[PDB]
Amino acid sequence: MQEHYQPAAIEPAAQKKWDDARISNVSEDASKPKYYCLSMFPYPSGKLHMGHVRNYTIGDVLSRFKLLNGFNVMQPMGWDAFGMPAENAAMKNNVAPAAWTYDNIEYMKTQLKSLGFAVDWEREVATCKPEYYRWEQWLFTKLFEKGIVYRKNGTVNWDPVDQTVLANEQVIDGRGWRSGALIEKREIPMYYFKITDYAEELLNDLDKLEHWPEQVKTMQRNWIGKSRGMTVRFAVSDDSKQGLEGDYAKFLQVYTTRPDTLMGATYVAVAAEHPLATAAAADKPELQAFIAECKAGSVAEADMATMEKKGVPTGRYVVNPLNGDKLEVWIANYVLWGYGDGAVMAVPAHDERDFEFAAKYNLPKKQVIAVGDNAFDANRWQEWYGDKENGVLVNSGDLDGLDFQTAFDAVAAKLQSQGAGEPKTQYRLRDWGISRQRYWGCPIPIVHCEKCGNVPVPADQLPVVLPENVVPDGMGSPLAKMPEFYETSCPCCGGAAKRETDTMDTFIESSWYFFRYMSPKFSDGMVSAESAKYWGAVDQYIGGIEHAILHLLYARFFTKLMRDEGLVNVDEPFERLLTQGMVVCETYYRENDKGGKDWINPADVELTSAVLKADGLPVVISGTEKMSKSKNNGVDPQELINAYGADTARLFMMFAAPPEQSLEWSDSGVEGAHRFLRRLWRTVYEYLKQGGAVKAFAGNQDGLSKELKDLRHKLHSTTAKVSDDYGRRQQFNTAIAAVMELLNQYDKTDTGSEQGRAVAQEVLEAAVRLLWPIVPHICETLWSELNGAKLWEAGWPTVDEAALVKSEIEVMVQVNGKLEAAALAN
Ligand SMILES: CC(C)C[C@H](N)C(=O)NS(=O)(=O)OC[C@H]1O[C@@H](CCn2nnc(-c3ccccc3)n2)[C@H](O)[C@@H]1O
Ligand SMILES: [Mg+2]
Ligand SMILES: [Zn+2]
Repeated sequence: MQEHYQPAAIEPAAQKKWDDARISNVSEDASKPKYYCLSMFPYPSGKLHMGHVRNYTIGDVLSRFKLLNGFNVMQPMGWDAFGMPAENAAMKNNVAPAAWTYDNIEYMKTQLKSLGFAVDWEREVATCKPEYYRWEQWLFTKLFEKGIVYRKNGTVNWDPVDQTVLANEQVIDGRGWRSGALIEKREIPMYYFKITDYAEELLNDLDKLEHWPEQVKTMQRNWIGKSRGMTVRFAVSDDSKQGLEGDYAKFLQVYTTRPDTLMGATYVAVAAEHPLATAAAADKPELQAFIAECKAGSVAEADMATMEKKGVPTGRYVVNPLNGDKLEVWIANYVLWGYGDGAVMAVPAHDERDFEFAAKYNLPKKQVIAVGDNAFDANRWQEWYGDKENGVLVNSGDLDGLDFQTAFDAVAAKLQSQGAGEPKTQYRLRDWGISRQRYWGCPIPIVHCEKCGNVPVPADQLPVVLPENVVPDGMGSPLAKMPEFYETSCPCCGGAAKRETDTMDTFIESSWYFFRYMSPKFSDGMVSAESAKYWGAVDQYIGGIEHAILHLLYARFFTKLMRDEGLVNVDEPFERLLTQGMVVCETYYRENDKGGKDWINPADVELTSAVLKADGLPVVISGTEKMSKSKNNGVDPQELINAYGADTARLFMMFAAPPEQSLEWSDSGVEGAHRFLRRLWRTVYEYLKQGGAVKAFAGNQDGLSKELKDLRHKLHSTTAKVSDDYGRRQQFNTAIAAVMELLNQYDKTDTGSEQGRAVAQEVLEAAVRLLWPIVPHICETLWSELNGAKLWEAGWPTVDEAALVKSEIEVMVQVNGKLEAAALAN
């Protein structure tokens, strides 16, 4: 055994040892209990980042821990390969997106393997291969004929200079983020998943996820946004019917979740596209300008509640069906056409948004709820204004004194008797638009025929292969300019036809890849019935918080779709969910000629102040934030691996912070991780240099010295703490510190005697197995010097209960014939 720890010597050897043994190449074996640990598969962007290493080390810690506990562990990895990055790099470098993608996949795969992740590489998938995306095309056609996928006109943001569609997030003050040109609102046909048909299922099944963080479930419930409210129809006043036709000339219909406050409505608001807005704006230019600005907006959903709420009066009036109050109709920008009736009522006294809106325009506020003897101030919002649990109605005629639920039913009774309303359930959830005007994506398996219509491609003809011999030029979507691709014959009548040229939302590939891992070479379905029955669902899912809403919802949606098709047997894809924190780093900048700042990468800086590691001039040390190319502060994990080895990288990330907490890059912290790995190496080397390995202590410890009994107690309490940290709390930093405390007590214990050597062997054999999930290379190597058995067959260390019992000293007491501090307690 070499005296000094050298990762480059031992890390490749241990990896070949694991690969030769095929410990991570698992099958559907009915003898061993299964464990499916999955980390969110990455985009092949080019090279691993520090967040990748943290995500996939966490998965490897939990996977190796369950492996040592005798589980049949599947930890698969693949490549979420489609998307815009390969298209931009194609436009920048004059390379095909597929070639750029497959080169990145190969390099990053090398990086993942060099980190020693226990991964079943025989189950690797790449979502840009026809062998993969043919099966989401298949599900597309199957759901298309059922109507779960449907085609409909929708509005997109067209950039006329970049000749491409932009999402709301890419529109800055009505202009494209890169082109700077005014974007145009265009109505084009697109395809949608009818996800609202599954809204109640997706909402209620969240209750089954006892091992999900409550914030993720709460974020999903809010996104679905189920409400049990009331449709209410306000009759249009006789003086306000000019320009209206149909039911819009008769009444204004609204949806409210607070029909108990209907007696407090002081005005109503309609969307810009509402017929009342159109009729009132017919001769009022300010209204036309207000309507035009609302239509031209591109507020993203994450920013919808933070935009300033503005409105204009219409001069039109409607009648409250309960009290007869005549309320003026306003056009408001927060009322969205397509949500409900595109019209709301406003109760400023008990809805905070209505309170600020009314305070802005000096609109009336009528208190109709009371909570105890609290004072109501019309000029200052108080939180109890919106209380639904502990309020009684006031100023509401015969509704006074009622609570929320009894007033709800009474108002429903009054409105239904008049025919002016009825209870109604609504959802904020919109249908899922999957059409993308992009090239590097899964082709939509639809053929357009002027005789047969939009026709799904038959199953025999799938996949619709995306041609990889393409270099996008930025003058529109390439597929739309490739007659060799879209010109085809109709599969129904054989006539002249054209393929769909839009590609799928790349969220689709990541909505079912966890099932494909179960049988990634199955050629007769999305996933084989045998593999799905065995692996069931994912036991542990690890990923970033940025996917807590859309990705998880889409994955749960696809799981229920595939279940209804009879392909899988589970209602939920992910049992346990672990969301790991971001990785932050210091930033460095230099002031600019033009009054700006030039951000410098940390690796090109040396501390002392701070100066460049190649030049000699000083730079400015700035704030710490998430590693990104924005402020040029991304630390390359490859340089960390090259400088210290994979175990140091894995150890630092697990020790620096709990997995959910933000991890700050620390040069001294990395050195501390490497120094501990050297200490662990020296501890084993020095132990073996003083007499070699012996049989580890086991059995009755009566007769052991007090010092060695205390070391066994610390040992088996460390094992219990570490097991509870890996399995239950999932806090790996405290598990490392516990092993460090065990090594500290070992260092202070004399283990020179025959029984001392036996206890020392027991300590080190457990310590290397307790740390094997975190730093497997050095633990695999150190274990082989201590014991001949295979580490993974020796299994996770067991807790000796007898090592935790303390020896009593039952003594008798007598005063005047019928430890001295214990008798003082007596
Ligand atoms: C399941 C699907 C939807 C996952 C999807 N393919 C994805 O997010 N793929 S991904 O590759 O973006 O991330 C995969 C997982 O790794 C963690 C950290 C990733 N990361 N850290 N830093 C960086 C980075 C920073 C600057 C520039 C470039 C990269 N990216 C994420 O939270 C995910 O859980
Ligand atoms: Mg359960
Ligand atoms: Zn046809």
